[PDB]
Amino acid sequence: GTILIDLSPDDKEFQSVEEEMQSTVREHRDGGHAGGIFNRYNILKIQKVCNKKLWERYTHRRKEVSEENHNHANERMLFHGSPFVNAIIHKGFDERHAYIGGMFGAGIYFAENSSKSNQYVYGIGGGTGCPVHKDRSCYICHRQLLFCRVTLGKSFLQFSAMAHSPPGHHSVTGRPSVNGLALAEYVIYRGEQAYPEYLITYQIMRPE
Ligand SMILES: CC(C)c1ccc([C@@H]2NC(=O)c3cccnc3N2)cc1
Ligand SMILES: [Zn+2]
Repeated sequence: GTILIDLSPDDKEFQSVEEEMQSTVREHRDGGHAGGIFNRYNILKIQKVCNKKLWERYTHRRKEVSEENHNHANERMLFHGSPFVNAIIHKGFDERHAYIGGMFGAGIYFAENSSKSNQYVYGIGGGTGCPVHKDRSCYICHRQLLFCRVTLGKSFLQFSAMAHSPPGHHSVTGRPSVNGLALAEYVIYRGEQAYPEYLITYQIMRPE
């Protein structure tokens, strides 16, 4: 049921999404081990992901959450990188897309920082890198990220140095307490609380 619609680079929708992508690159404590060494991306394509059934599933859940949290779904747009991006855009998020050993338990992880999601495009810790060159810092192979609509509801705040939501909460907010320049990461425990709205195809760029 999924169809992908190409946005034109001249479209302001493309531009606002590219700007979120580029502006949220940061340095990582691994020096680029997992995701590569870059300060910016070459964006190749931005597609809108259209799936009626996955959208209605998302909105039905969003309304329930909102009703449990003073009419506030606490909806964000957040990045997600995963080797399962093609399954996600066709079938939706589910338990198979959870990070079982994640620091906030077994849920689905999202990032404010695009470069943080980029670390997971080829697997946990970057896996073995790009399929073609086995290079976690490949400047040639095309990567994909999702920019997702995510319902957080009442989010448990965990300051930081498929399972269930903590009782009374709809998600977890991992807030970096040590690196004051890292943005938050978020965990949801039901796939119905995220819709994979934009599929972004890109390359990381070698610093000049
Ligand atoms: C299911 C496995 C392979 C998996 C997929 C995706 C991630 C995940 N992707 C993110 O974009 C992300 C963002 C912030 C923190 N952790 C993340 N991991 C973790 C584990
Ligand atoms: Zn490659």
